[PDB]
Amino acid sequence: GMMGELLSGQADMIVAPLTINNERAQYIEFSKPFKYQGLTILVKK
Amino acid sequence: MIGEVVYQRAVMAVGSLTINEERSEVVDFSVPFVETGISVMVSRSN
Repeated sequence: GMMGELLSGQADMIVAPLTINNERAQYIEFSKPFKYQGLTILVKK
Repeated sequence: MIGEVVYQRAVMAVGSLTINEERSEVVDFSVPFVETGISVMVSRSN
């Protein structure tokens, strides 16, 4: 996906809603986050 | 804390201090772990 494209050298930088993950951080470096948010659920009321 | 880190007296600093442009230029900050920022507290006036 996007991470593989970045690692393959096709992409030089990524700007997208990419959630910071430890496994991703092992091979990629994340800058200071521009926003903070968690995970919820969506359901019809 | 910032001066202590700059003076190399302490190699690590954790004191619930925020991150700012004037702070990140002199010392390095890792990924933040607690969400915070600038907020305002007001009384309970109705």
